[PDB]
Amino acid sequence: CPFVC
Repeated sequence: CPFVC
């Protein structure tokens, strides 16, 4: 992901 995952 961009944010954490």
